[PDB]
Amino acid sequence: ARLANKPKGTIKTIKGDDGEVVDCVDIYKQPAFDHPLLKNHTLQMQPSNKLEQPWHKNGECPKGSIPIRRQVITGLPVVKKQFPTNHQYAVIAYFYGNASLQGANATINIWEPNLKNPNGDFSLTQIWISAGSGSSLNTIEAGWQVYPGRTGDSQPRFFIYWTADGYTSTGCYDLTCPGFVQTNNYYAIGMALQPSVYGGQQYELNESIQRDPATGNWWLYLWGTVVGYWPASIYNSITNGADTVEWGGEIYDSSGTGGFHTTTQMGSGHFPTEGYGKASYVRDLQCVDTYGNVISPTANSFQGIAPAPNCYNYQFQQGSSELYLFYGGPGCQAI
Ligand SMILES: *[C@@H]1O[C@H](CO)[C@@H](O[C@@H]2O[C@H](CO)[C@@H](O)[C@H](O)[C@H]2NC(C)=O)[C@H](O)[C@H]1NC(C)=O
Ligand SMILES: *[C@@H]1O[C@H](CO[C@@H]2O[C@@H](C)[C@@H](O)[C@@H](O)[C@@H]2O)[C@@H](O)[C@H](O)[C@H]1NC(C)=O
Repeated sequence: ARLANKPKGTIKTIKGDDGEVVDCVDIYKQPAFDHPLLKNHTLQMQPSNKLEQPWHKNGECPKGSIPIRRQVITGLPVVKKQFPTNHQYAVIAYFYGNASLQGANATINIWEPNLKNPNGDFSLTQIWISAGSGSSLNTIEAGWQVYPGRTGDSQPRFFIYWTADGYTSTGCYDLTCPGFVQTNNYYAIGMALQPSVYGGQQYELNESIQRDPATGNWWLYLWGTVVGYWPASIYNSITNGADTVEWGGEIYDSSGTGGFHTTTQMGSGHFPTEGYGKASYVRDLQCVDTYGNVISPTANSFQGIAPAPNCYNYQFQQGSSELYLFYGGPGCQAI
């Protein structure tokens, strides 16, 4: 494992005790401003405990800068992002009739699923917010991922993603390409999250994505705090709202069994029927309509996507104040 070079505009570099490196980059020289479509530079400074990270022990970024995690170059290939082959899913999808949804929430249970082939596999849980299809598919993505080939280790790490052309030539993870504009001075994207304990303490990643009606910029909130936004100018299909929201798990099987014969885990590595504390969940399954109303779709309003149900699957758990989606599994033992 090697560290990438400092990005331009770095005013200070902070080294964490565990080997993490953070570059405090001038908020006006952050990668987003190198995007050809973001020549309209006007930085929307603001929309019209859980975010504190351990690296703060060794320093803070000065005012006017943002913390950017230093990329780790492992020498291993990072596979192309794919909409819900060696990818497997346990996902639910809410399909609106037109691209007018103004936001969506996801409160995702955090785990450290085990990978059978850690140098090539990944396991994630996220939200997908999208509009359009094929070459005009636009996405807004946030969740946690275990991907040693990309991140350098096996911890679940917060990530963002986007594309404006169905992953053909636009988009990337976190701030590794120009796109997402970060406004938050203390929260670095790409850092580890605390995993839940089987039969014990549960940890959650609350994320809320909201389109600003005045600018069209899509703001990201983590546990109610602003992180930054996906500018409307990098998109086409989703500039006025989204037509689809999906939630759930995904694995990538580098062993080539199509995700049908690997014990790489999704969620907690336990099937949904094990329930709270044992199987991973997604709650706050909510979206926002054009009038600003929060929609909480019922279980029968979603389409399920679970192509290897003997390995990874999902189950709704109803009867509580809100719908829970339990998802994931241990995978299927190799034959
Ligand atoms: C669920 O989504 C709603 C709608 O976006 C969120 O509510 C908004 O929260 C922002 C601040 O984060 C306020 O400016 C808006 O006025 C709120 N709107 C409404 C209708 O309440 C809500 O915070 C999200 N909840 C969770 C748990 O993520
Ligand atoms: C835009 O779409 C709105 C929502 O669509 C309806 O509800 C979703 C959940 C799907 O089941 C979809 O098939 C339904 O049609 C409509 O309420 C609204 O009228 C639409 N707006 C216009 C101008 O057509």
